[PDB]
Amino acid sequence: MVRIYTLTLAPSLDSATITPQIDPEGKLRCTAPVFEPGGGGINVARAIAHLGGSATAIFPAGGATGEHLVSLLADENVPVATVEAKDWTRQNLHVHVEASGEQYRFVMPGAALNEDEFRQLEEQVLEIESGAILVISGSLPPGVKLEKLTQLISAAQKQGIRCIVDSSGEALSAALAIGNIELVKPNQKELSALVNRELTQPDDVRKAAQEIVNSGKAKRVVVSLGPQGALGVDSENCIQVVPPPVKSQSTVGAGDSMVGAMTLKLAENASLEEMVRFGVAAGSAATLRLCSHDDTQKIYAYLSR
Amino acid sequence: MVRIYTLTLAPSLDSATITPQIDPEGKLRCTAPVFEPGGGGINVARAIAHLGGSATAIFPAGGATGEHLVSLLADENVPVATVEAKDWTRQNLHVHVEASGEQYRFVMPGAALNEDEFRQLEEQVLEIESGAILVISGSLPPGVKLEKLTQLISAAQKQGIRCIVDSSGEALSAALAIGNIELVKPNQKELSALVNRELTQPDDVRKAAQEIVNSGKAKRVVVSLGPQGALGVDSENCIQVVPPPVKSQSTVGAGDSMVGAMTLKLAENASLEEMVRFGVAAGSAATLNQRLCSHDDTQKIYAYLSR
Amino acid sequence: MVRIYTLTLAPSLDSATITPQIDPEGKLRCTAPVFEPGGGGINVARAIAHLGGSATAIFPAGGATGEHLVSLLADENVPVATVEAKDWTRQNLHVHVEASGEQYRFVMPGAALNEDEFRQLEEQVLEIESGAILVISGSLPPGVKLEKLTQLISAAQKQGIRCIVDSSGEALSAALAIGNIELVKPNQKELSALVNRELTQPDDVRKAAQEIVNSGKAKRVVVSLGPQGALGVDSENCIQVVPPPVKSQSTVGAGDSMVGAMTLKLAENASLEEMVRFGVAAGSAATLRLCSHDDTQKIYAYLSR
Amino acid sequence: MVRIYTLTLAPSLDSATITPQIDPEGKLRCTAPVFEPGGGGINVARAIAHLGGSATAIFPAGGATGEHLVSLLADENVPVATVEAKDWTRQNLHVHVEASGEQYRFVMPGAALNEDEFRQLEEQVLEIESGAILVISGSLPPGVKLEKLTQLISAAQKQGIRCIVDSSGEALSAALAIGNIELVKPNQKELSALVNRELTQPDDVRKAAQEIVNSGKAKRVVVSLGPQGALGVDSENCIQVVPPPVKSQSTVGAGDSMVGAMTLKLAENASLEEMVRFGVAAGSAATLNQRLCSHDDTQKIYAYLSR
Ligand SMILES: Nc1ncnc2c1ncn2[C@@H]1O[C@H](COP(=O)(O)OP(=O)(O)OP(=O)(O)O)[C@@H](O)[C@H]1O
Ligand SMILES: Nc1ncnc2c1ncn2[C@@H]1O[C@H](COP(=O)(O)OP(=O)(O)OP(=O)(O)O)[C@@H](O)[C@H]1O
Ligand SMILES: Nc1ncnc2c1ncn2[C@@H]1O[C@H](COP(=O)(O)OP(=O)(O)OP(=O)(O)O)[C@@H](O)[C@H]1O
Ligand SMILES: Nc1ncnc2c1ncn2[C@@H]1O[C@H](COP(=O)(O)OP(=O)(O)OP(=O)(O)O)[C@@H](O)[C@H]1O
Ligand SMILES: [Mg+2]
Ligand SMILES: [Mg+2]
Ligand SMILES: [Mg+2]
Ligand SMILES: [Mg+2]
Ligand SMILES: [Mg+2]
Ligand SMILES: [Mg+2]
Ligand SMILES: [Mg+2]
Ligand SMILES: [Mg+2]
Repeated sequence: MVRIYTLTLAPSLDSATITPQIDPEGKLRCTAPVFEPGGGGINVARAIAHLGGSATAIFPAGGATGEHLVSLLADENVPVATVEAKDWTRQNLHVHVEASGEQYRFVMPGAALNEDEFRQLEEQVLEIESGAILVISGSLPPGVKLEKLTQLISAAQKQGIRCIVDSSGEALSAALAIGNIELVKPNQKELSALVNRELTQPDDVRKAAQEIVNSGKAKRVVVSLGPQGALGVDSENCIQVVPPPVKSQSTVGAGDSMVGAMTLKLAENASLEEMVRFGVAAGSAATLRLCSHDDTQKIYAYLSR
Repeated sequence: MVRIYTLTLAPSLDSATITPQIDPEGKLRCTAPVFEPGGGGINVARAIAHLGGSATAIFPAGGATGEHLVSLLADENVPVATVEAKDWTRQNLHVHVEASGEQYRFVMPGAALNEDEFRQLEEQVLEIESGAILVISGSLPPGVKLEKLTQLISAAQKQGIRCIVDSSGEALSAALAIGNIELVKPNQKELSALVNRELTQPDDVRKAAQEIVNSGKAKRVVVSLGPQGALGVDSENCIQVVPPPVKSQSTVGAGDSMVGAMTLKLAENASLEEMVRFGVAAGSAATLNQRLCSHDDTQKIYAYLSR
Repeated sequence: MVRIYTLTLAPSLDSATITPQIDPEGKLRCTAPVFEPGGGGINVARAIAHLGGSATAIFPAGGATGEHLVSLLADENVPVATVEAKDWTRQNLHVHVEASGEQYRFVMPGAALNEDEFRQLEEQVLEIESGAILVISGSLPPGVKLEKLTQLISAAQKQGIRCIVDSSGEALSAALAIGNIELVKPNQKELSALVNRELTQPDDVRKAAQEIVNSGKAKRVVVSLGPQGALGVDSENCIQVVPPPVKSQSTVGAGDSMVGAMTLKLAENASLEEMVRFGVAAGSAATLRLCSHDDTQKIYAYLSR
Repeated sequence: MVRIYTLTLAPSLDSATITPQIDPEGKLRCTAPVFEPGGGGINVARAIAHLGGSATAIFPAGGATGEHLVSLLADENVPVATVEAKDWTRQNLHVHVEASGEQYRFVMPGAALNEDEFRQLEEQVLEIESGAILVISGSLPPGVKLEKLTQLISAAQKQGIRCIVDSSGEALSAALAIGNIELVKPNQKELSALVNRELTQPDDVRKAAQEIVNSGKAKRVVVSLGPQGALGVDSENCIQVVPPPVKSQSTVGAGDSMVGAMTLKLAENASLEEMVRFGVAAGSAATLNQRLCSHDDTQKIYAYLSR
């Protein structure tokens, strides 16, 4: 198996707090927050650790929040490589409401990155050995032009770095601009936005995914379909894998868990079918903070029936 | 093709209205109601009509609301057979909230049936010829014992009427009490209650469905799974059908549409696979717009599922 | 004291039901409804009965719902005079949500009235003896043109019937069109709509109310101000009465209770001050289905300190 | 006019953001935060500035967030006196929901203060000269004993600093423990808890307020009543002031504005009536827009109340 790294341009120190009620106008008294590592590539790395593998998380860190984010990851035994940033690591807020048992997630943009920090992030990435896998996951923070994302991925690819991309909107297009991307995991929304047309017909998602493979923009496209699972596309195969008929308790961390699972499968040179199954297994395991090894194992064995 | 009848012991004259915002305390000013046919078996009969089929809807009807329910179905070319009830046909409320674009459905019990009005309904049911299909769908209204429902199904079965059941709670249990139902469509919640245990493992739903078949309660169990489609089970077969990757705009009224589709397939003696696929096609067709499934959407999805 | 009658052009059989949760999309299973008399003039009459007086409620009734509405009022010992209508008496739905303890009120328009029923309603009103008081309260149902409301009030007034009006929007203007109205109780919204300008300045409400008295459109204008009470205006006096600093548990039935109280005071030829105080007392008592005699008494004694 | 100082043991760097809709489960995408000064005594000092007065805000500040809180107040010409804390200044979240136009405020505890950082804050407080006014407003942060707050008020009083208190829970009780507070502004909830009983009768709030005065805990009790205005109580007087019949757009941050107004009146030795009227004027001025009271709106309302 090859080495795995992730990149999170917009990391977060996520604070989880509780309040009895949610209602407008008044003050909602919240408990003192419990902190946790936030960000796409970061969660992908944590999911990989849950699933037994190892992934180095690359990201910018600033202020005492950044230091706290780095310290959480140390406690969870996830390797990191950071560049210090001027703007302090931002905080997303997850609020649990007692009276309903429900969660609310307020996701702000990440901290800003100036030209210089991005170049430091690029230097760190180009340190990755050839053949190794890099998962670029999450949104694009303020201060980064889309052309700079494209240049990073080209640069990485020019020296044998295998690139996996999970992102949104123009950031996704910027990633696929150069092409030869190893793996992309848009959900439905991200797919419709990337292709710029509504996906209203039964075969629309498949045709759109197949187009991306055929145009060479990506070697593999896995479209995640929430409860319906995921549809995966090669130059060779096309496959849909549906999760077990089991009730979902939350949505949090499904995408990143799936991406981590599929990354571990890609690194192991598994078949397209193995990869999507393991991805759906981990994605759905997370819906039962992320995916556990035993839950993923159970679901993967069932799909592998 | 055999004849198809549906039974709705608790029909409804539902009102669809629009209000700008939803919030407690204040008066929520609602637009003039737009009336629509309500009830399980009624909507199964409406879906069958849309799918180019035909089914006679048997239901009680009382008062000006009863008359408007009947007249609504007349305008839809849905054949009916009604019994006049003393208590007025009830009205559930469907509220569209402009601000969020959301819909709320407030579902109240059906009007009461006295024992005479029930007797007339069973009499209409027992006029159905042997070999024809009867779909019993929806909740049980006040004034009817559970035993009355079981006795009705036993009597109909005794004269060769093939029964399809869609219900919940204690009513679903009692429909399955004497067994030999042709087809039941529980969702995940209804299957769990029916079998009286948690379905949390990957293979539980399938096993729960098979258990109902092996016990003789039903020849066919199709567990509907919302966006995950459906898991259909036979004495010989088991198939899951997943709908196409198209997002849904609503959930009303997907269960009834599916049941309408599968009843039609049953009337055609189609294989289990075709029944379930056509079920998912119609159900998912109904989710495509915020009343039921249409012929063309269903055909489109079914052809995709059959490819 | 003179005799009191009310008129409700848009009556309602209100059904109150309970559900554990309120949420979009799914089916909200509601208990079998508990029915209660709905409509402005109807509630005004019930409030008058609670406060010891007697008021005859005039309204159209149709279908089994109308019959049920009539039967509820019989049980509460409120006199009625009905005309039978073709369109069945409509049902507004009040939903109590267990998980929050909150109420939601869905108010549809009343049943339609054709030309003929309205004339029957007019005939019933013109049967009222001269000098007696008629409270016209509530919204205008489908099938009634605003000119017909105006004609009814003129007709009533032409033969000594004392008219009190509580309504909304154009219906309110239609009422004041003829002028010499005994008493109007707009709230803030209704006042701003009646006068057609935003009431943004401190003295705006008073000036607007005073204008109506001075123009002769109404002998008395009481603007209700929710928790701030009510501001009442004569040709002579101008007075604001504020409720006791007591927490409010619900809003339901505040306006109608206030109007009933003030009607009883008007019938007793009380001063403007007595009238508004008793109105605020009953209005606020209701916020603690309507106003109780003891609660109103308590608050009225406090205001009368 | 004497000098005015405020104390905020739990200041905040609050972020105001906008999201289209609010609902559980999904990610609620929020716009880039817009930062604003948070904290009781800070906002009292900001309101005083708006009202054309001057007050020095004493508070702890840590990290880049602390620096931005300080810089925000600099841009507002609010004099400050800060103590550097180790733990970073916290951030509450204010969320504007476009769909409904509503605002949600998620209010978390202030950053911790160690005993040394508290010592420095008291040292800054005790540099205030006799006869000057100190407003202690807001919650108590972690790491501070209730006794530390009481000792601070006793020490300040001992050297002639006139103290105004706005707080809640156990902190408010302890501020009133040694008595002789110049002015406390509880709302209805805070008054009820403070006196530890239900205020349900018409005359209860007034009696509760008078009880606090007669006990010596405070010379002036002004109970704020939301839209009903305020009930101010003295050893000699009692006055309720109701705001004008103008609807409010927000409730943020009406309490602090009122306190700022009344502090200014106290510094002018105005009668109780003028203090309360000016209090309601500023408080209600702040409710006129969705940050605090403005000079012109306050003047307008006060002139109306004084007519
Ligand atoms: N409601 C659900 N029930 C069962 N499995 C689910 C459910 N939602 C997501 N999953 C599993 O997680 C995988 C990824 O989730 P999803 O399709 O929603 O991608 P995503 O939207 O990018 O996730 P995220 O919103 O966290 O970034 C799915 O393929 C599926 O296997
Ligand atoms: N969110 C969805 N996305 C795609 N298809 C759906 C969705 N929800 C329902 N369907 C289709 O409709 C069929 C029946 O719906 P469902 O599984 O929710 O049964 P149900 O709960 O009895 O419906 P109902 O609440 O109307 O009685 C499903 O099998 C599926 O084919
Ligand atoms: N929140 C409250 N707290 C104390 N008293 C209240 C409150 N709301 C209403 N009242 C009392 O009830 C009286 C009438 O209520 P209001 O001003 O809201 O008129 P309204 O809006 O026409 O009532 P409704 O919405 O029921 O038709 C007020 O003058 C006041 O005395
Ligand atoms: N809804 C309103 N309408 C008119 N004026 C208001 C309203 N709410 C508050 N005010 C004004 O602001 C003053 C203080 O507000 P309030 O009574 O709610 O105290 P508070 O609860 O401590 O405020 P805060 O929650 O900001 O600490 C009130 O006395 C009143 O003058
Ligand atoms: Mg408040
Ligand atoms: Mg999603
Ligand atoms: Mg994702
Ligand atoms: Mg169903
Ligand atoms: Mg359902
Ligand atoms: Mg109102
Ligand atoms: Mg009213
Ligand atoms: Mg306060």
